[PDB]
Amino acid sequence: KPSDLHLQTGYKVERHMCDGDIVIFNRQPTLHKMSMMGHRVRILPWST
Amino acid sequence: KIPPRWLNCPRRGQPVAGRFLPLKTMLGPRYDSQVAEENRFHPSMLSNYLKSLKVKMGLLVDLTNTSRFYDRNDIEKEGIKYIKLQCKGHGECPTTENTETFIRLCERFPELIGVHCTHGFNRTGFLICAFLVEKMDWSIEAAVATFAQARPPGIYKGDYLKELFRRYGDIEEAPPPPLLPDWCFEDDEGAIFLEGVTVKGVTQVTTQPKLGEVQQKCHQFCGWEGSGFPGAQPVSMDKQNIKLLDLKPYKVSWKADGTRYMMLIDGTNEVFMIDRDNSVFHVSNLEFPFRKDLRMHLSNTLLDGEMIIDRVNGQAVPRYLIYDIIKFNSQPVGDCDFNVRLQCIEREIISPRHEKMKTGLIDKTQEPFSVRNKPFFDICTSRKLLEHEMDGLIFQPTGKYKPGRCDDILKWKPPSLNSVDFRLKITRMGGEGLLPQNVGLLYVGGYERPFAQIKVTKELKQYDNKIIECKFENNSWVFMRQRTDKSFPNAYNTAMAVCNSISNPV
Amino acid sequence: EEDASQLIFPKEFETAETLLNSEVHMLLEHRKQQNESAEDEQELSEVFMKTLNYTARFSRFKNRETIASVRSLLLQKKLHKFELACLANLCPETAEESKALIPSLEGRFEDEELQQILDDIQTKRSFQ
Amino acid sequence: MFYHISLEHEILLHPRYFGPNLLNTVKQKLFTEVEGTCTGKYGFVIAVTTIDNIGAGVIQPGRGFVLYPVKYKAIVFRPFKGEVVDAVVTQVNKVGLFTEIGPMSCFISRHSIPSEMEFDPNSNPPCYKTMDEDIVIQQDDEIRLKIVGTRVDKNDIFAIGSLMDDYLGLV
Ligand SMILES: *O[C@H]1[C@@H](O)[C@H](n2cnc3c(=O)[nH]c(N)nc32)O[C@@H]1COP(=O)(O)OP(=O)(O)OP(=O)(O)O
Repeated sequence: KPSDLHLQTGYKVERHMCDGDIVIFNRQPTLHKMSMMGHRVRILPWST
Repeated sequence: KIPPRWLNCPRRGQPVAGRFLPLKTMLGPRYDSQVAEENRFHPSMLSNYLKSLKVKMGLLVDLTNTSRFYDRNDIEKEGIKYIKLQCKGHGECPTTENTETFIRLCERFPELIGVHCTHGFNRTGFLICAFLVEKMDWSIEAAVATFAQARPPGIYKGDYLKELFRRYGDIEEAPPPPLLPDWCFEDDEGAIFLEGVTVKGVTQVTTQPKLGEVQQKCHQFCGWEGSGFPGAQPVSMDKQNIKLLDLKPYKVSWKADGTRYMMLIDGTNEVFMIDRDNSVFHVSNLEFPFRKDLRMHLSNTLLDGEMIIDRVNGQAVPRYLIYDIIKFNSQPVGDCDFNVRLQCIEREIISPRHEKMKTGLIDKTQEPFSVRNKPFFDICTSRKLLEHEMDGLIFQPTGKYKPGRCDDILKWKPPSLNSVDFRLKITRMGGEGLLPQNVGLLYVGGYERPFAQIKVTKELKQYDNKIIECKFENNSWVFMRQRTDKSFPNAYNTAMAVCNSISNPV
Repeated sequence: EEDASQLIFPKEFETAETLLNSEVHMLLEHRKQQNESAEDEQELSEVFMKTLNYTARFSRFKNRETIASVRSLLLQKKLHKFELACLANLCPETAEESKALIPSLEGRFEDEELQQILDDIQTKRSFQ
Repeated sequence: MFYHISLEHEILLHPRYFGPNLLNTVKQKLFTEVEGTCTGKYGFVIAVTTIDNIGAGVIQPGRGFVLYPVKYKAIVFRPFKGEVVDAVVTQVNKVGLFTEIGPMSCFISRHSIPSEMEFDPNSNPPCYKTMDEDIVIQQDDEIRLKIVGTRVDKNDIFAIGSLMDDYLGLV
């Protein structure tokens, strides 16, 4: 119901990630520390 | 098929066997547009009566098979377990399975156990008596008699008693259903006449034969199809609206803050007042002589207006301002022009009484209150009215009289004093932000969260989880008086309507 | 496991320093006066009110100088804090009663010295 | 016995409640949380005398609130087994005796009350009295009871008094 959809300071909202969010990107043989690095999210249409 | 009722019953009975508290169903504040001080029973009032007596209520058993009455969270937030026990419908009694479920539940949770159905008599009493006979080894006679004496009427369905005695005693010894309150088997078709003053010759009409007749005649005179008060209802004003007020040569009058009352003049001593709550009051010594025959008296006449309190220093004098007339001697004057009806008031009501007021045949110091008419003016002079005491302006179109809501009767009344009804649960913060920081939360109708907050004071803790009249001023809700028998707030829609008025006033 | 008749206290109540009823009354009334000032602070606990009025009813030393004198006269005596406080609070009048209400005083002091101390108590008791 | 001790308690302050004055918020928090409480090991926490030391604020990893270990002088009380204590009588019952020691309810059963002090409901206040009518223990009296022992419980150390030994009863 729309009644319990208010927001006051203190609530958490698990929102879908948008542009500018930080993610960890890695491949499998993490032989060194550059095989697992942080990127910024950009939302592009296709599924890759 | 056939009806139940809710308004006149007691909120609770006496505890049974020191364990069970029989109750009628609490209602949510979602219904506060339908009920008020006298007939509002609300979960906070229950938990609060218990807190004031330092009593915990353990488990509350709901037998109504519905969730439209109140919010179970209002009970569960106080540490009281809530159980909705579905019972057999179709008017039948709780089955042996229902009784076993009730017994299994209640043998778990000194603290009371609240049991309620829509009314708190038949299902509640049946289950309580079954528990007494099985769990507490009572005799069924003792259980039935004790519930009848604790809950004031008690069980009143004959088949209920017959089944109780069949299960736990001798069915041939089952008592007949008790004679019900003759006075309560009656709301099938306010007690104070004027607030703050005591008025002679005015006594409320509760006599069942004549009450319905007076209400019926008012209905038929107004052409009112629905049930309830048939008088015209002015509405809020706030928009680009004063030009609408000068569209159908509306007349203006100052609005004194008074009590709406239609007056039906049906005969010699038949003078009656009807308020917005359809309550009827008989007035004795008010005389309305026929204009043509000063000896004869008026019949089939309906008026409309307010009862106002005038102050002649040292004492308050009641006054009845007649600001419209609906019917006169069965002539539909209400269908005529508003000026025609104003002249009808002046010439056919005030003047015939005022002739005998100078003859000594009518003594104004004998009559219950002063009867006058409300002056009306054009809007050109309303502007001067903005340049006895008025809390605003009324704005009346010149068309024919219309019952019910009139979108075209505009109320323009200085506000700056807009209270709201508010359930005050004081909560001291403990948890995430554990601070002293104990703030009083105000609640409204059909709205689960608090509607606002109020600053806690020494005085305010007195009425906690109670109902507490709170004016709005200085960007804060300010307590003014406790609504000592209303249970919790006004509906959220009503509260939002009030706030819409305060922020966009007229 | 614990026993106040033989000073059998838990290890937590080893550094426990006792207080007199008049001391508690004075300090809690000072706290109440602090609560009277320094606004935007709510009322204290029900425990606070109950303890304050309870020790106000049973107060025996009406002066803080009396408190200091009793504390100085008893602190120089070879007593435990518990025995000292219990003697200064119950205030017996016969040495037999002193040994009966507190059975841990058996042989700590001579009964004539104990009666002298009890007479000093009755001398320093602020009467009403 | 009324005790003046030092106690250690940890306060959780969230960043919304820092304010310009941070330590006064902690002092109000401590006066709020522990005043009027009761613990099984330290008894009735009557009041906090003087907040002595404020520890270093350890920011919990992942959590937002800071944690303050606080040492404070405090006035407390603890009932003890065998301690003779003055009390106020609140109710005289045919089963026992409801008395009060500060905020503590003390229940003295009649079975541990000597045969001289019989119960009487026929008096306008139901009371404890002898056949000599000399020792009259009724409501709102000043009596003494030797604590048999106390039911140490969650936020409760309600005690059981004794009248069996000598010099016990009305003052
Ligand atoms: O989930 C609710 C609700 O969706 C449904 N319900 C109730 N009234 C209506 C209605 O008028 N129209 C529709 N489409 N659906 C409705 O009933 C569900 C709950 O049933 P209840 O048991 O609460 O019905 P209840 O016992 O309250 O009726 P009553 O005994 O008060 O008369």
